[PDB]
Amino acid sequence: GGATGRIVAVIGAVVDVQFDEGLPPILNALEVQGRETRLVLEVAQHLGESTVRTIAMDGTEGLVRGQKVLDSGAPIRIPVGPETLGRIMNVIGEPIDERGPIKTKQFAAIHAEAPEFVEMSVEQEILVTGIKVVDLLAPYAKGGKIGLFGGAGVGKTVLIMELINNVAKAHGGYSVFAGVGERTREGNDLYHEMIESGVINLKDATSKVALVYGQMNEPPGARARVALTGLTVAEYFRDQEGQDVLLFIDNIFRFTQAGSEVSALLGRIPSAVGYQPTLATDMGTMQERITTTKKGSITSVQAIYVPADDLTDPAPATTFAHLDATTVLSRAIAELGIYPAVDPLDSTSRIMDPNIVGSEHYDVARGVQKILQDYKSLQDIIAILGMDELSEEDKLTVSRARKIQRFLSQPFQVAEVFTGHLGKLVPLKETIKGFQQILAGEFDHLPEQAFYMVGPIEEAVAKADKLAE
Amino acid sequence: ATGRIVAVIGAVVDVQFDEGLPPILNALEVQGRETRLVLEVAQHLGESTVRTIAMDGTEGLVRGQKVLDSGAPIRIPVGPETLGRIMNVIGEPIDERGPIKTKQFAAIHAEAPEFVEMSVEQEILVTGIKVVDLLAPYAKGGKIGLFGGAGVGKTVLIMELINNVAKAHGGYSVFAGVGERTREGNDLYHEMIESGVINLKDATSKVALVYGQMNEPPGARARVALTGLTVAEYFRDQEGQDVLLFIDNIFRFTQAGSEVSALLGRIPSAVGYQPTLATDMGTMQERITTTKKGSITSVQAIYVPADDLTDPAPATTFAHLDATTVLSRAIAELGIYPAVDPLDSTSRIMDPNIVGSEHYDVARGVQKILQDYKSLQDIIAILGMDELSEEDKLTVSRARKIQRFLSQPFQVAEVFTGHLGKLVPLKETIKGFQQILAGEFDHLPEQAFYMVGPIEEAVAKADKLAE
Amino acid sequence: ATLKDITRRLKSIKNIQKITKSMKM
Amino acid sequence: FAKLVRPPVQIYGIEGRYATALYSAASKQNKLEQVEKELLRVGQILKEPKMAASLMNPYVKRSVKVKSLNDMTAKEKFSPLTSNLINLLAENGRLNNTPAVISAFSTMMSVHRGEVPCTVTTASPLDEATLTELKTVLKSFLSKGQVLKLEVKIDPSIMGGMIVRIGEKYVDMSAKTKIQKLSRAMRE
Amino acid sequence: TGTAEVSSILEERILGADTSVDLEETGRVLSIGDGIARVHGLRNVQAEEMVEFSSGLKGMSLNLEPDNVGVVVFGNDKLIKEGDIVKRTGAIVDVPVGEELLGRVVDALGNAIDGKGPIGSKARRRVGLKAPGIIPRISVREPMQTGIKAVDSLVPIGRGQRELIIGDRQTGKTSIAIDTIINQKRFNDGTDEKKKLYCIYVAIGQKRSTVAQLVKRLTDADAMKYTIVVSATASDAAPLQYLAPYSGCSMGEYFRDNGKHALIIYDDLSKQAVAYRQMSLLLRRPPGREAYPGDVFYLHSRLLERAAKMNDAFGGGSLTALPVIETQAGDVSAYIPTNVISITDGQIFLETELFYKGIRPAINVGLSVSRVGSAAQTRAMKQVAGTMKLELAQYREVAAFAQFGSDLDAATQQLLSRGVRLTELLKQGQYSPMAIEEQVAVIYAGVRGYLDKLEPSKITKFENAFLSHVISQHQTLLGKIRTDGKISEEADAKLKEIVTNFLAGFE
Amino acid sequence: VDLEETGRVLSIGDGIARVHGLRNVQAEEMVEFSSGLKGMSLNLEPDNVGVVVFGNDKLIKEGDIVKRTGAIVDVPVGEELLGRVVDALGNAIDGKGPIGSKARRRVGLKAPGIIPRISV
Ligand SMILES: Nc1ncnc2c1ncn2[C@@H]1O[C@H](COP(=O)(O)OP(=O)(O)O)[C@@H](O)[C@H]1O
Ligand SMILES: Nc1ncnc2c1ncn2[C@@H]1O[C@H](COP(=O)(O)OP(=O)(O)O)[C@@H](O)[C@H]1O
Ligand SMILES: [Mg+2]
Repeated sequence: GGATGRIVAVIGAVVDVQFDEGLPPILNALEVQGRETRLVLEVAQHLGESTVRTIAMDGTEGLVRGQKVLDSGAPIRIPVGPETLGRIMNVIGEPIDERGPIKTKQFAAIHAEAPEFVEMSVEQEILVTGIKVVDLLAPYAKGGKIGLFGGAGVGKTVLIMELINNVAKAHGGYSVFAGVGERTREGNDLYHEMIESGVINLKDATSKVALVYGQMNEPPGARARVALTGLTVAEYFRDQEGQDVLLFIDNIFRFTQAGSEVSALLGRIPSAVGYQPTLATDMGTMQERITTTKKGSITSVQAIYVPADDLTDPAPATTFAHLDATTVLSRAIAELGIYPAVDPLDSTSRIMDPNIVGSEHYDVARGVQKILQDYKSLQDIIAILGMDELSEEDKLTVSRARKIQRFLSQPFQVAEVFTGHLGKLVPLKETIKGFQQILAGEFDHLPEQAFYMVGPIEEAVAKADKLAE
Repeated sequence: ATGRIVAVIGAVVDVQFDEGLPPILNALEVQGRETRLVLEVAQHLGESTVRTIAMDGTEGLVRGQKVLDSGAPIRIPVGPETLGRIMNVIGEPIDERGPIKTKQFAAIHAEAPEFVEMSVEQEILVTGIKVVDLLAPYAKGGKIGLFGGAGVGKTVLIMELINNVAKAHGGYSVFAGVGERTREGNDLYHEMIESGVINLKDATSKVALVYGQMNEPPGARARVALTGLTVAEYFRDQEGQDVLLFIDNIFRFTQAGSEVSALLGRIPSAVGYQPTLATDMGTMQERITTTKKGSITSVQAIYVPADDLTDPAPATTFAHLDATTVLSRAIAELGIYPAVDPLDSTSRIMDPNIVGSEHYDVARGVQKILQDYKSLQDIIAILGMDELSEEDKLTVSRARKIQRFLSQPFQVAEVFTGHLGKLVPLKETIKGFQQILAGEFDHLPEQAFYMVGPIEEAVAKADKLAE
Repeated sequence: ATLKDITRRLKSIKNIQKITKSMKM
Repeated sequence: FAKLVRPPVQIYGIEGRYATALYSAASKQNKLEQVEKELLRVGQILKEPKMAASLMNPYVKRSVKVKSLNDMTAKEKFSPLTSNLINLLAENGRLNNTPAVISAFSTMMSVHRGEVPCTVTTASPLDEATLTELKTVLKSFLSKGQVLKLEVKIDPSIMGGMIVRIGEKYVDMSAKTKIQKLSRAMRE
Repeated sequence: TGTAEVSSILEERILGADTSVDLEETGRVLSIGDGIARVHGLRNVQAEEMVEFSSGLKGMSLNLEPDNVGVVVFGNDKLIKEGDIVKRTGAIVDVPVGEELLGRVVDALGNAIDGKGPIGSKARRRVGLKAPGIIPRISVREPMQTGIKAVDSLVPIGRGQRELIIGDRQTGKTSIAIDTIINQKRFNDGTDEKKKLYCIYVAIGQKRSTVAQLVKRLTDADAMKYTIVVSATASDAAPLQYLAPYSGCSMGEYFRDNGKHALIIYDDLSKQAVAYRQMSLLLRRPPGREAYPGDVFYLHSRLLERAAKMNDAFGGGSLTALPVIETQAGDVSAYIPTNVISITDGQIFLETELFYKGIRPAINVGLSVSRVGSAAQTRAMKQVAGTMKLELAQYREVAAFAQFGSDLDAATQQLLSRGVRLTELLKQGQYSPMAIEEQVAVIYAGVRGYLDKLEPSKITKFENAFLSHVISQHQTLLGKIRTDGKISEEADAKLKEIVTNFLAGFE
Repeated sequence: VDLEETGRVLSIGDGIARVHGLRNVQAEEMVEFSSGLKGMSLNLEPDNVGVVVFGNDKLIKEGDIVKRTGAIVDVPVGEELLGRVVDALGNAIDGKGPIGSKARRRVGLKAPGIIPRISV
């Protein structure tokens, strides 16, 4: 099986290897020797005289024309078990936390089919994360593809820190982080914060998050397939562990960037805006592998970059097509000053139905969305003449909607250094009561800054008493 | 000759001829099919290889499959035996009433008329509609275009154009539906049958139909205008007649040519179109010009994309256009059927050197008095001086009477509404609008002009209303 | 300019035009 | 596919592809020098002005080209390797490329003999004792079991001389490049 | 530079004449790309023809470029290797159709995916047949009822036509499809063969868990007698998502050739265009605009113009196509929305500011129009919806003047008030389609104007209480409306009486 | 016959006739097709000459014999073209008889230098 071949042409990832004795099928792993490290190749197309066109994951500074590769029968196999929890591995399967090897028994192959239609689960139960704008305007699903979009500087990483904290500590099962082209210091702060919070235990096997981290400066074969490594680890924690597992993939747009870079170099015609033609198919495979099945329950929060706040880029549009409950993280509401600058007027939910969550929660959510959507056209009425001629009731609903929009902001516990405020936790019933109490007309007299950075409605009462007297 | 299919991509199949070879723009009968599979040769690359746009569903074609070569570019059945008949761009009848038993065939992919086969006289083509022949009149050899839609009376105006030109002049017509929807084409066929333009009973019909449907490949849709133009060129060049090519859509013609040139591997042009856009529109839109013998005239329904005028398909279209009569719903909800807007219909022939000083004087008076009525209608709607002057009330009464008078009862609407359809010649439109603008009929109510043909019948309608 | 910028600008001025007709009436 | 027999020098391009196919076939059936001498005879044939004028011209109707080359093969009784080779080059129409595939397969067979294409520039017309001792030390210098085929060229521009390229290895004691090395040394 | 000129087939060609692989029925796999094999051989294959790969796979073959057959793989490309043996099947790909496909979720080659047993099909229809012409079809003669009041009043569907649901992502647009399906339960419960119905939901490139949610919603609304669900999800291959709408449309073509009526809902047909662009750009077909190649309009037209009512000689069968298009931030001027809007016979347009403004379902009209949408109505709904459409046409001009409507005159104030009452009548809860009789009653009440005095937030509560009152007490009046097909002066007088009395006893 | 001064159309496609041989041709030269047509030999390549035609491609087959004229692209010229509709190549298309031109002005010479010019 271990058939040897010859590197004959080298451009980045895109490396042509000539086999004449044993030809590996597509999506495989070739071990290039001659390097002081190992080099791995993801085999793709076979062009002739048998030629695999592989994508090379480490930097190809120094590959000789005519080198010897070894061929194994692996799509790519990684160490996977309960041993790989407190340890950071990268896409080839190897630890980059400098703690020796990973001593496991069984491995796992990175490439598999999305399971079957008959194994798709059907239950939908609400997940409450403690965030206000999540809990009433786009609630999450235990067993659903949660996605949070945003540009650059809108607050996706601080939001994913708050979800990791506030959910991975409120979880008896396991966790899997996947840093897919995330910058190295933010993942380093993640690893040190995980150690100091205790979800990673460096002394024994009492950890419950498994970290797979491919840096943002790796060749595109190592920056596309590292998301699939996170999928494989979290599938094993869902397939035959028998455990509720959650996977945090930050930031699946490096996946599509990596695919567009190799498709520039592989010899495929550029599609629409400049990405690969196989965008929807490749991301359909790697987003339909990650879903809850009848064997186990897996919930996937995905931090998903959009380029310069352009939601009509085809890769965020197809990513919208794959989710269950998205959350837009705009920038304009942070130019206002609300953090994270969350758009719920562009956010979705499969979970938000009057039988699933309730009628009270649904009606206060649609009331908040109705009064914030009306505030836009009413604000454009304001923008020419001012607050003079609207009406009694029109100025009243403008001030009420502005008060709600200031009440959507919530101090994160992980972001007590950006604003200085300590940060609070808000249950679901308190969010329902607070927004129903602002819509009910109780707080028409308090100023807009009394509701700005608060938790419950009692915190808004206390801040109004502090500002007044 | 006998060649062989060697590769197949849809409407792009290429034939390898080993012997005598058809020139560019020619026809090929692919054999072995249950139907005919006609192909159009162009590109000789080698081993006599010709890239033929393939005109139907090319499922079932095998490598090395024998192709008979017929010579001629495309032969269609033309004649007076084609009227009331629906055909498609092969020349094949698709109304299922037997073949088109005619004597003379004719080749589509013909050329333009020569410079000596031209008419240097811009004769005003008179339809017979008052608003058309007074505010945007037609031209023998015109390339005119109507801007309609769904709710407006486009089909009624089309059948009224056919009947008025067949009665007044001696001309028959052809309707090329380019990218014609099969539902809409079937409804237009039943509409012509129940109106009487097409007669399935005897030889008195007035239009020949060429329907190139959307379900056909774009090779078989960029030839629909060419096929209907070939039938109308038979009427031009062997009777010397006053013919009307009604093309229902120039944008689907341009889109079909764009998709042909996209399938043939050509680097596309600007906004998404083909390089050959102006050249293809030149070939067709200059075959529809007048000659010394006949007067083919296109009326063509035109679609502008993104409500844009600077798009290249309307750029070339308006480079060839002459009248651009607008149809709309605003004056249709004012009761006038159909709302041919004149204020947005800028005809090129409206010029006193061409149509005459009396005609142009009356047309300027009508257009100016309706523009002034639109301004004073805005002012009387906001109520600033509330009836501004006696001159304001006078021009409001005059132009309200004129807007009621622009209506005409149509003969195609006679079968279900008792308002009998009148033909109004040019001289009577001139006399009627001149006597309305001259203040002669100021003492009549405005209702006495709604749906009346000439002006003396508006007098008689005012008399019969005074009861 | 870009395309979304001119879309934003046209949205803003269409709204200002409708509101200014409202103030006129 | 079938196991394509590896040629010693990968000549690339179209003509190298035809030549690797022909080499793998002739090494399966083990008649390599026979096919080489037959391709040399073909390359002698197709430089005749009548045959090459008939072949390079289009509108001689490719079937007639295939018939003419099959009749020329059946007249001079080629082996069944180069017969199907000339028929394949005629069917694909790359009879323009047949002296280049003859050159490429001749190169592959000359490496199969073991020759090394040695280049030497003495930069002056050298004598026979120098050439004898140079061929002696160079034949000792190259490898075991391989035979050299050397060529010498001259030019008065490069002073001194004795550049020797043997099998991609390029030893260079030319006086001009010695002054160039001292030139990079002196400018600093 | 040739594609088939490689040293393997050249070497086996000139070392000796093979005549052994037979080169016509079989064929060896040459360069296999990301999803497309370019196989050598298959001299007797035809175009668009389904071959099988020796792994056990299938794959349909297009481009043939004089030495090579462009077979696109119907599956994962991990297990197809260079040199494998292909085999012809002998026919262009068929879809197993029949009345045994009903209530079972299948997959685009016609094979069962929900695991509840195989399909008991008796005949296989050739996929991608030509559409019926002009004379065999006739126009919309039956009213296709969505159950959505906004659609069935303003933009009604006709049994016999195609109506393109268009909007942004998560703006109704599939809820209208599920309401269109669940509405046909009451017409599939009883008699009248020319009323009973077969829905076909062709999901193209969705998530597979949302197809599971769709089929659970249809099962617990008992919507599996009418329905077939054809599913080609995002995990499936590009050509299997390409071939999904033609498979369901062939099933519907079976249903309309045999007398019966059918509709089809192409959910994410833009994703079918995306899959065709993927497979064509990997076939190196020349890209047209936005990288979509030339025949994309020809693709969607050959798909969508198979829907028409048939004349009484050819049964009475009709098809109703409902394609679904996601637009990218209202960009109706893109490639695929302009193509399919030029194809389809109506559009149901959903601009999303109405959705977040709080009028759900999100059909925000004015751009939305049905080109035959007056003759495709019952005469009750024709009368009430005609007057209601004219009232809303007078309303929608003056809404920017209604934000300052307090200090204007009274004629406007009355018109804008009536429009507000009608516009909040048109909203409707999700997954609860109304029958024609009760929506005729409700929109009748709004048109006759027994609502102009009520508060705006009390219109929907009146609507629900009026449905409860009319269903509970006056069954015979809805029987009059659904059996006569119209209001004929006695339903009019009785509705005057009952709406005056219920407005007298509401609060 | 002779590939020096005549040549054969290898592949006339969209607007280009790639003609074989034609060795004595020179760049930008009016070379005439035996379909009665004209063209101008643009880009010379070692295998073929790219002549762009001066009419439709419908009149030109493959292997139609192409013949050099011997001079660069010209147009007939003079005061004998006054009063008259001509084609772009110089043929009178007004139908009232042929032209009486004696001179022959080249279609593509350069503009004058800055010295023979004088200002308006
Ligand atoms: N709850 C919050 N309070 C204050 N600032 C916040 C909050 N959430 C996010 N931010 C801001 O977001 C920024 C971090 O952005 P980051 O999430 O790294 O970018 P991206 O969203 O592209 O990942 C910081 O400047 C921080 O001030
Ligand atoms: N009352 C309602 N009426 C109409 N649509 C609704 C209603 N409530 C929710 N919806 C939305 O309809 C959507 C149907 O899905 P769809 O828009 O096709 O998803 P996608 O975003 O992939 O297009 C759901 O996402 C849901 O949010
Ligand atoms: Mg959807």
